[PDB]
Order: sequence, then C-alpha cells, then structure tokens
Amino acid sequence: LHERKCEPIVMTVPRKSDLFQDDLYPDTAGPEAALEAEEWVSGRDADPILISLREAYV
Amino acid sequence: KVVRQSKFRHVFGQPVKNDQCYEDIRVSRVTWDSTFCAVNPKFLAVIVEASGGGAFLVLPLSKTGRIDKAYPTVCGHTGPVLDIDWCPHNDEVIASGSEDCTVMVWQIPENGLTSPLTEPVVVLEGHTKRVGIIAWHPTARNVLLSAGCDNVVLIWNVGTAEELYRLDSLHPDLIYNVSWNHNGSLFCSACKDKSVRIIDPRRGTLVAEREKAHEGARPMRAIFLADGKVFTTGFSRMSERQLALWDPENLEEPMALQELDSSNGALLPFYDPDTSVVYVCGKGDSSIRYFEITEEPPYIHFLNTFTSKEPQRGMGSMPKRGLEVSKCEIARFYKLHERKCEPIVMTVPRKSDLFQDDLYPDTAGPEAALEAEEWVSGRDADPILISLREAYV
Amino acid sequence: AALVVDNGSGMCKAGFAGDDAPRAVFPSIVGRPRHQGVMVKDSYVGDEAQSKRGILTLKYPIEHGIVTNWDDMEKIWHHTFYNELRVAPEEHPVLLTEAPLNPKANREKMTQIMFETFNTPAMYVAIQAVLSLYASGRTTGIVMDSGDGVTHTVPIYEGYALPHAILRLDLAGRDLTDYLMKILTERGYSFTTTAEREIVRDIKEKLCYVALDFEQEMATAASSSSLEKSYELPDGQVITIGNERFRCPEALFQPSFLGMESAGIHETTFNSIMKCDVDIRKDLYANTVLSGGTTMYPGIADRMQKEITALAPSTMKIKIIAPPERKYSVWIGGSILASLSTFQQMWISKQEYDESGPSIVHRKCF
Ligand SMILES: Nc1ncnc2c1ncn2[C@@H]1O[C@H](COP(=O)(O)OP(=O)(O)O)[C@@H](O)[C@H]1O
Ligand SMILES: [Mg+2]
Repeated sequence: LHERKCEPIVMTVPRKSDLFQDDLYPDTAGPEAALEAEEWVSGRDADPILISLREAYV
Repeated sequence: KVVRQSKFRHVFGQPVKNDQCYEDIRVSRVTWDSTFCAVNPKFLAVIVEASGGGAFLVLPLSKTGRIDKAYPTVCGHTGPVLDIDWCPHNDEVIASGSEDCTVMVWQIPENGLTSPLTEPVVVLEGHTKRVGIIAWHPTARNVLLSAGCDNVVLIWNVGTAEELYRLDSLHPDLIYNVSWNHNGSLFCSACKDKSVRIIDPRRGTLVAEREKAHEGARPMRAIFLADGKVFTTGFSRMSERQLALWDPENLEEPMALQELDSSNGALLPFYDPDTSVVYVCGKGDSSIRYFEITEEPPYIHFLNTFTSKEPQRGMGSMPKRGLEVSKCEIARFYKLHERKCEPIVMTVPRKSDLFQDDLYPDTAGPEAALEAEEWVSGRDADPILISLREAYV
Repeated sequence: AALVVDNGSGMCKAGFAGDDAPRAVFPSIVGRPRHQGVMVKDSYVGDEAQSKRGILTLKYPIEHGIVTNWDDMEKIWHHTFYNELRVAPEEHPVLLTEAPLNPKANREKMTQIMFETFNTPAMYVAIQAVLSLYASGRTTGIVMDSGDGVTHTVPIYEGYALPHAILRLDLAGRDLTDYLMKILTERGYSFTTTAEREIVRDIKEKLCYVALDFEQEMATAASSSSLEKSYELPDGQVITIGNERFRCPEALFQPSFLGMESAGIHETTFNSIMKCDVDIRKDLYANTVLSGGTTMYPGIADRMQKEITALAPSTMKIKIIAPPERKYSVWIGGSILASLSTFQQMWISKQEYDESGPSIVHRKCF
C-alpha cells in the first residue's frame, strides 16, 4: 500500500520444472469451518480442515 | 605368429580438404557431454547455439564450404537442445531432446531447409526433467528410447505418439548413456553410481548389473557389442581413463581392463559391428583411438591413433551406407571444432583397386525388420542386411 | 576449507580461503606438440607446458577477457584442482572471480561447469574489481584493473558500484608483450614463435619501467648508456636493451603507439570518474587503487599521479594507491571475503542450482 496506490508483490520460488510442486504446496487450511461456535463454548478443539492445491494447477 | 592376425592394424586417418569442410557454424556451448552431432548418408545435423530456446542446424552433405549465419535452422525447442539422433529407417526423420523436458521429432525436406523449422511432426512430453539421451530402436519401426535427468527411461511410438513403456524404479542416480543390443531386445545403461545395468524394456526387469564397474567419479559410458558383450569406458580411483570388456553371463571381473591416460574428458566410444572396431574419442581431445575387439586375449588390441592439433567439441560417425566403398573407406568421422566441422576419413590401405569383400560384410539396411506393435508382442528379429557391392564405382 | 580461484587471461591464481597468498600461481597456457615423436601426453597445461615449451605450440584459452575455447579452459581448472591444489573439487566450496560487466552467458558457462563437470558442493562468483578494494581495506574508490587481457576502470562509492561509469580499454600486458616483440626487431633481435613470446614477457616483467617524463627519458637514452640493461636468453645468449625499457610501458599512456584511437589509462581513469556524480568525484580522486600484474612497472604510480593531476582540477587532492601485493589483490580480497562470517549466506548450493538453474546465479551477484 502506497499513499495513493495499491501494488501487489509476488514472491516465487525459482524452479526449473514447470509441473506442480508437491513439496512447495502441502495441505492448506480450507474455507470450511471445522467446528461451530456452540461446540467451541463446550471446549471442543479441532484442527483446521486441510485441502489440496493440486486442483488449482493449470 | 609374430603379428596378431588382423586386417586393420594399419588403418590411417586423413582429414578432408578445406573446401570439403563446414565452417561458420556456432556450435552449442552446453556442458552436457553428448555427441553434439548426428549424420545420415543424406544430411548432417549439428546442435548449434541459439539466443532464445534451442536449435540444431541440419544441412545437406553437399553444402560444404562456409555456411551463412542466417541459414535456417530447426528452432522448435524452448530450451537448449541436448542431443539428436537420425532415424535408421528414415533418413528424413530426426528426433531431438532438449532442456525443456520434451522430445520433438522432425521431418526434413528432401532439398534441405529453405525456412526455419519450428513445428515438429510429433512432440513427446513424458519427462519431468531435461532429456539428454535418445536412442532409436535398431530393428522395431517407429520406436524411440528417451532417458531424461529424472532417472526415468521411456519407450515411445512416434507413429502413434504413444509411450510404450515406462522404466522409473531402475536408476538411483543420473544416467550417462543408453545403448540397444544387436536385436533391440535389450539395452545397457550407464549411471552415476558406477553401475552398469542391462534391462529388458518389454519386461521391465534388470537382467544383469555390475556395481562399481569403474572406481572413478568421472562420467563413464557403456555400449553393447554385436556379439552381445558390453564395452565400458570409465575412470579409476587415480582418475585414469580405462577401457573395460564385460561378459553379461559373468560380471564378477571384466574380461579386459586397459588404462589409456590420466587426461580428463569423458570417452565417447563409437562401435563398428561390421569391423568389430571401437573408436574411442574424448571430449576436448585432439586424438582418436581405435581398438579391435576379438576373442583372442586380451580381447582388446590397440590398433593405432589419428592425432590432430585441435580439440573437438563433439563427434559424429557416418554409418556404412554413406561411406565411399571404392576408396577402401571403413569409417567417416565429422570432427566438430568450436566454429568448424571437419570430416575425417578412416581408410584401410589396400593395393588392389577392386572391391574388398572382407572389408565390407553385409550391413544393416534402412528398412525396419519389425514394427512397434509386433515388437511389443515380444517378437525379435535381426536387422535386415544389404550389400555394399552396388556402391562400388 | 573454501577454495579461492582467480582465473585471468594469462595468469591463474588459486589457494585456500584465509591464506595471505595464493598457493598455486601458474601460467594459463595450453601447449600441444608441433613435431613427431621418435622415441617410443597430447597436451600440457601450466608450468609443465612452460618447461616443455620448446616443442609445444602455446595457446591462451582466454583472449581479451574472452574464453576463446572452453575445452582448454576446463583443462586449466582440472589442472588447478588436481595438479596444483591436489584437492577434490566436490569437497570444498569454490569462490570464483568475474571480470567487470561480465556477460551473463559467460557467467552461466562458468557456473554450469563448476556444478556439473566438477560437482562442487557450493560456489559463488564475485567481481574482481570489488575484491581488489577488499584487499585495500576501503569502501569507496576507483580501481583500475589492468592485467593480461584487458584494462578496466570501476568506480565504487560507499559499497555501491556504478556500471554506467565502468570503462573498458582493450589494452593489457599481452599487447605490451607483443609491442615489446615488434620493437625488439629494430635492435636486431628476432622473436616470432609462441615460445619466444614467454621469453619476451619475462624481459618485460624484469627490465621494463615507466618513465616520469617520456621525452626527457628519450633524450637521456640517446646521449648515455646508463639506461642499458642486459638479459640472458635460455640458450645462454645475452641481449641488451636501451630505450625499449620505458618505450614498451609508454603504450599504456599513449595507445597510438599501437595505432589505437583510444586514449591512455590516465585519461580512461579520468573519463570514468568524470562519468559519475559530482558529489562523489572527490573521494574517487584520492582513492585511486591500482590492481593487476601490468601495474608492477616501477614508477608507474608517480607517472599515474602526474598525469591525472594535470587533468584533475588544481584544488583536488590526487592519491594513487599502489600496494606492493596488488598483483594478487583480486585473490587476496577473495580470501578475505570468503573468510567473513557474513559471507556464508551468499553461497549457492549444488542442489539449489539443479532445481533452479542459473537464474539464482544472476541474482545475488553483481
Ligand atoms: N613485474 C611485472 N612487471 C610488469 N608486468 C608484469 C609483472 N608481473 C606480471 N606482469 C604482467 O601482468 C599480466 C597478468 O597480470 P594479472 O592481472 O596478475 O593476471 P591476469 O591478467 O592473467 O589476471 C601478465 O601479462 C604480465 O605480463
Ligand atoms: Mg586479472
């Protein structure tokens, strides 16, 4: 963020191969909630739901 | 009894005249140790340096002399080209592997190139890394072997653009070179682990393996012989270049082991099944050494050596079909300098000017013995032999 | 045990990081026999070629800072690691040196050979001019690097280089050796073969010097024999040279002696500093550092200072820095830099290159 401009910056890992990189992209937390608010008040603890980024490869 | 019986003990090398060479060629500057040249009795193909992507220059043999810098080239790869190979059953077909992890097969026009060639006949995408090893099947038609840096060996049917076989869990390290056997049933491979492997592709099984064939860490080669043996050129613990002969039925010790020198540079062997003579050239070397392989011990007899004052960058060998039989020529070698390709004639001295039947036994013809589908079934056939008597003038 | 390798056009310097002097200093020449043997090795590299140069044709793999043939270039590196240092390249990180404004293609070939042919674990390549300032222990200055292949002037201010102000002069020691060869003909001495070239080079490194006033020196040599010096040829013959002692180095300041339209080193230094910003020219004037074997002519610094002072404004303080060890300033700076604790992160791993390629080499390098 500048004073009058929004500039995206891109960090990339230099890789010779153009295929999908399994190691670079492990399972990532998805947009699906693991547990609900009422369950949290009880004391339930769960890890974020993990998804795969392989399908995003073009 | 005093002299070992041979017909090639006095074979001498002679470079062609200046006008018969090819100059003004920007040879490729890739550190990959390959032949850098593929020649068939019609055309000459040499890997060249391109600013963008990779390309190799293909020119007719008659087009000698200086070459235009704007001469059209086969520029289809997006990365530098690693190796090239002409199709034995089609002199107008050449396969190329490059750093773009792909293999593209080209069809050259009869008269040569008038415009730069970019689109290939068939593209093969089966390797995750750069492909520096390509080998046409000696007998089966439209069958190509590719081995990339991913330690994966693939068999392709260029006619159908189909990957016939996949060999992955067979090479723990980088593969140096791969050579088919006589009938095309088996292929030998040289790997960075100093292990020589004989593998049946149609079955995907390791037939024989010799670990630590050469103790040196430098790159080493391995080729099949017509009779069915393996010739490996490698390095010793003291970094001395060695030549070894191996029996596939007994690999506990090599049949022969001779040391040439302590010079660097990988030794590229060139085998002539008709004469049973292997020509050993080293990258950056100014001399070519040729040896005769016979059943008499020590099974490796040094014949002679042609010596030059210039190191070569690569090497291409003319098959028997394109040689001048009338001049008692048994081999032609296209020495590649940094900016020039100098053909070298390997000549057997003979008083008689007539045809020499002994020097020229029947050689494999340009017609495939089998087809890809037939070979897949497991059919095995020797290459069809033709007669070189007709080439006499 | 990091290895510091400084490969020049004619000289190659190698050693271990932390040392105060290169362990291996041998000529960068490849010799091949030009005759036929009659008593029952096709190439010689380095001192062995020099010891057998009588029957060999000497060739320089590097010409004008350009690799004319990489096949002999690999031989130089192979001779360095195994025959000079007697070490395994795969076991030691190697620090490399590049000429200023080095082409990316040249660096890529240097990088590819190191990781593939020799399988070095880690390596890095640094600018020769920058390394020279490290040996001088300075952060701001202009270094003129005149070696065997080409002369370069690289100004550096507060650790920042100015590529636009970098100047190149295609005139170095090899051209002087050729110039000494041609001018020796007038005295009756003939030298034509490549073997004789090294002999002439030895005379140049031993009897040549820079005169403060060329015209006055010419008058002195034409009216006295005090400037005569005698050199003994390997065959026992002795030759005497007079004005040629200071005439050959004079080509540095008067390139027209070689027919070159370009100007001398003193001006080439002056244009380079004149090209940068006005606010940093003050530091560069007093921080002129001389590097390269071609700067060992006695009195060159005094002639250097006088010439630039005439070009530079009178108010300006001119200081010429000529350390006695500036012949190995590139190597000495490399050993110093490689010994630094903060240098460990500049290293490039072999595995990293195998997966990323030379792209990571163009970055992290200047
Ligand atoms: N004492 C000396 N006097 C004059 N010139 C010298 C002397 N020593 C070396 N040289 C010259 O320096 C050149 C090489 O210097 P240097 O820069 O150290 O190596 P390179 O140029 O190969 O990197 C040689 O061509 C040589 O002629
Ligand atoms: Mg130098």
